[PDB]
Amino acid sequence: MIQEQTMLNVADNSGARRVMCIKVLGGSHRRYAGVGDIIKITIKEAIPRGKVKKGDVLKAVVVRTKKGVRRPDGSVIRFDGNACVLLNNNSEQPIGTRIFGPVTRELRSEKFMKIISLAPEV
Amino acid sequence: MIGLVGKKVGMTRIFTEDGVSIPVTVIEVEANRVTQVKDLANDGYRAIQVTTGAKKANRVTKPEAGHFAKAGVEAGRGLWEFRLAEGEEFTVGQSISVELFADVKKVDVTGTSKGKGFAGTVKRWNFRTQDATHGNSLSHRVPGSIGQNQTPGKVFKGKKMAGQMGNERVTVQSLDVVRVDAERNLLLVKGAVPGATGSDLIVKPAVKA
Amino acid sequence: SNIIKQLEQEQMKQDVPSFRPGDTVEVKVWVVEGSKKRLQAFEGVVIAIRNRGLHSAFTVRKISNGEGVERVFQTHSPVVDSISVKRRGAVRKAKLYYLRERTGKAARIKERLN
Amino acid sequence: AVQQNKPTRSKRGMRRSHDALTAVTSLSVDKTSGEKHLRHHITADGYYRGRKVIAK
Amino acid sequence: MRHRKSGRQLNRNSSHRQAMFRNMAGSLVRHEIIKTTLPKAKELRRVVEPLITLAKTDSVANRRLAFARTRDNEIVAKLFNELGPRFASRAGGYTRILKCGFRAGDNAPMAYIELVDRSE
RNA sequence: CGAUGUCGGCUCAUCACAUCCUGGGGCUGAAGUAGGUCCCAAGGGUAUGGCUGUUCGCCAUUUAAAGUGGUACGCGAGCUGGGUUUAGAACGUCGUGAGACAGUUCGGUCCCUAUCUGCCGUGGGCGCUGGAGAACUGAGGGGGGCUGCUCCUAGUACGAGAGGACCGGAGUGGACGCAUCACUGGUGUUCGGGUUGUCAUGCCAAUGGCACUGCCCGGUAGCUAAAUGCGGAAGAGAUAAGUGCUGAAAGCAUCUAAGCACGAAACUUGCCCCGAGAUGAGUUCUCCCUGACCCUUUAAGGGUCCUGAAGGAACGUUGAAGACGACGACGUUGAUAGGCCGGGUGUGUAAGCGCAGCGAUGCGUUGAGCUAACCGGUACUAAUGAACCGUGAGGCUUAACCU
RNA sequence: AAUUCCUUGUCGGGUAAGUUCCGACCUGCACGAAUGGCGUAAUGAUGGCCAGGCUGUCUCCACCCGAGACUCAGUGAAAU
RNA sequence: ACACAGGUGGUCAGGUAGAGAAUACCAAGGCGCUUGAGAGAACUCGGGUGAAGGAACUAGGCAAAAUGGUGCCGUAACUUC
RNA sequence: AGGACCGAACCGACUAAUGUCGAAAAAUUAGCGGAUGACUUGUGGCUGGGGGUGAAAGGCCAAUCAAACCGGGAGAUAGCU
Repeated sequence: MIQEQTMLNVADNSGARRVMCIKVLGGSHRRYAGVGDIIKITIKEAIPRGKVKKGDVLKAVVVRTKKGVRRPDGSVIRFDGNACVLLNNNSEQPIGTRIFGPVTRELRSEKFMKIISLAPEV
Repeated sequence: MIGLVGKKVGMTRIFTEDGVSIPVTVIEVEANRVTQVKDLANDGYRAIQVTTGAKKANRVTKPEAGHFAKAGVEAGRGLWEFRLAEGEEFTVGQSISVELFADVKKVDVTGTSKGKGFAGTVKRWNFRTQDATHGNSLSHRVPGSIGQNQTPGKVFKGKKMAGQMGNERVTVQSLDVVRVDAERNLLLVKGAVPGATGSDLIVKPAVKA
Repeated sequence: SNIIKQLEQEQMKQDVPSFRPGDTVEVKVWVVEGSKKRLQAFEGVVIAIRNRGLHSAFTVRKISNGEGVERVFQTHSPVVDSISVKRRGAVRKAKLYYLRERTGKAARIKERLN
Repeated sequence: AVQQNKPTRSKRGMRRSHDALTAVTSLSVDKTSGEKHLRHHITADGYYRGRKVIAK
Repeated sequence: MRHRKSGRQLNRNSSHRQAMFRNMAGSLVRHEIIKTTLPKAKELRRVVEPLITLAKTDSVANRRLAFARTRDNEIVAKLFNELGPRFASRAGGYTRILKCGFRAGDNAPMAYIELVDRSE
């Protein structure tokens, strides 16, 4: 579970070192994001020869959260660092194509099916 | 349809083989014996009065024991009410057990919650909470304004001030009945059921299909 | 109780191994992708075990590809296929929650070798 | 945060008309001494249920 | 809310809760009866009684577990040899409670706690 | 003007339709998808920010939607004092000056123990006409009514094409609520271990007191959330705006004057808690009691003797009950509490000893010792035997039916 | 500008976005060289702003240790 | 005005940890506040905690929280040096 | 050496809360500054009301200061309560 203003990191290699969450999609006053949620971000730190820079309003999808995903049996999956992966503003189908760090199984639906192609694990 | 009564004996988990962990609830359904059947010609409406459990000798009184005496049934611990659904028929003394609920899929469980006590408005009605260190003084948790200025000149009836939270009677709905076990007399129904580990419950079939 | 406990022992599986905290177990979990009913495993460090019989579970921390996922498993559930210790560690604390705060060399334990 | 018209005497004791007290109404006696003492206490001289337990 | 919590708070901080019961159970053994309030002496029982089960089970070690508790060298010597095989016989409950009236000052309903003893 | 505290930010809301969204319908320059305006409709929902002294305003990004207006331009005997609106000070300016400014900058006490309405609750008296019991009906009065998004129907219908559907089904999310701890967590100055400096018990060892629990890492019961089950109808009645059929009056044309029909989140039902002090105080199955005796203004009478029922209460150990009471459980014709035993769980290798080693300390006995509340047994002590309050067949009038 | 009506003035950096702000254009409503002008590192219990560290101030609070709040008894006001 | 958390100037000034008289605990030497006893709710007051987050709160990082010591290594634009 | 530096006694009073029928006719508990000095303080004198003092607020002169406090003109004057 991650809500606004959070200095999240980014798991693929687009340019994004540390991004920040500002407007959590999908809900009319939804405060909370997670296991497959779509949040809206911008980059605060890039590499020099990245696709992106600091200062571009972008749309992402969470995978890691430091609170963890609830499995249907009662297993919890805690990481030690949040991550979301950058996409297009509207043609989502992500920018970056090599991801560091694993993911969890709860995306798995027809839109993010690249992420099991770029999964390193799970 | 008629409902039935027994205690509530805690919570556990029931594990399906695929890996779902249903957080389950146990309800111990005794013999539920019918004590008096009421009817339209003598009461204007028809229902039944049920009686359950075992109670000692030297506690039930002769105004109580007399209405037990007319059936030939034993000293139960209380007298509840269940309305007949105008089809099903019963007799005085007849026990009706947990295998009644064999073909139900959902039940409406109702009972008395815990007594949370004389609880604050932050706790009771979920008023949102103000500041606590900005220079604020002596209004850290209390509700605030309770009404408009001069022209109402009173308070409306029912404006959500603190009350002794809990212990009324709280009805939960659409509870998936999980398992109907007849031998150990234990009834298993999905979810979170009001009551303590031992209180009184009323479980009845769902009107909301 | 005795009433509800009698329900608890008729799905509780019979022989699990003993792990302490500080061991390096392998816990292979069941997982379903579409039609296939397959096996996936975990190679980490057990750092806490909470005993309540049917309600027991344990926290096994592996350092995966850049970060240390910390995953739990409810011990009597049908999701867990197998339990096998790789190496045993001589810890003193019973629920090591401070091994999220060490990485690399300091997060090694020892061997028990009792 | 003060009164505005004087309460009477008739509104006064009707707050006091629950302020009565209830003394004892039971006062059991001893098995040996037959002395008045409080129910489930001991006597002035020290008995309880036919037992001298003050050790005086 | 107090739902199935144990203990009496007895307005006193938590050092003063146990470390008073340090001394009253340190006084309950010497002359074996006292006079004190009802809601203290109803709480003195549950602390002076685990000094007894230790005292019917004698060793070097559990002598010191009743020295890590009540902290009187004469009481633990009065334990284990004067009390010990005096109540080593039967199952538990080594106290009598017979309530004993009211204070002259402030209606603090005093009670007697005494050991099940003194047939003299 | 012998006081009515003033913009604004919380918190708390509540009312009106001139409706921002949801629902119904008409019309179109309504092909479809989107729209536009006119009505019907107040049941519910009704952004976070950057900025600003903020309502006011802009942009960003959400949203099914971020409606508008009333309540001293709502709310200080509820809070904050940033705004102007005390005196200190300054820039500019106007005036010789003392000094003033819809001209800006800096700093500058917000008090009050609730008598009375009112409100969430909560107990006592006593009434309901003999008394008590336990259980209910239901007059009546609240709650609760939110809303996308994908898929199939069908890439269809309408369209050259791009595009792209209504009523209908399914599942998953958002927001508020209702519980519930079984898991995921937090809490656990009573717990088990570590440990800093110090003090004592004669000293080593071992322990305990003090230091914001001394500072620490974990932690049961419960208390609870972010944790997880449920909640908003489906169905019915009578009506809106409309849509009508068969027809009149006005031989024909007309949704209406007679009359018959659908038709909305609104209006009564449906579901849920309160509820016979519903003084119109009600039904229901019942349990308890049927001695003597003067007076009389013979009044629904007082009086004295003898008794004092079922039961309530009183005191008692107490309770997931609790502010004090109330309400629940039990009261030796005994499991109501504290205990003790079995265990669960927690913290994890007591103490002592033996040996290794110059030692700090390591290994064996030892996954030991210890454990607050929790779970299952046993009377070990403590929940006296009585007295107390309450009663002796229950006013009169009037038929139906019985002597 | 601590000097500014139009005024949130017009550009640029900062922010996703800036009536605050930092460097300037010059047309100062109404600066100005001892009712001192400009720059100035130290210095301030200074004014505005800003990232990091940081934490319950907040999103949305929940347990807990205690002194009163509450019950029983003793003494006992107050404005009004 | 009071047996009042408010002020009054010199002197003596012990042990062990510590730079020190501050602090932490004790010798000696004095005291326990002149209402107690229960209860274990909202509720202020003085606080210990804390899941994911990190100023989104707010007029304002005021308040909480954070850091913190004696040594060696090592440190800038500017500058009156 | 030094109106150096950090910091207790002592000095004071920048922030926050308690209080504001207060423990007190503006202090108390945590934090904030000078702390070898343009400092701080005890006893003892001098300055007296259009007068004093004053690193200047119109601040202060016995809990009261844009003109002290007690007495006396005096029962001032009161187009007004």
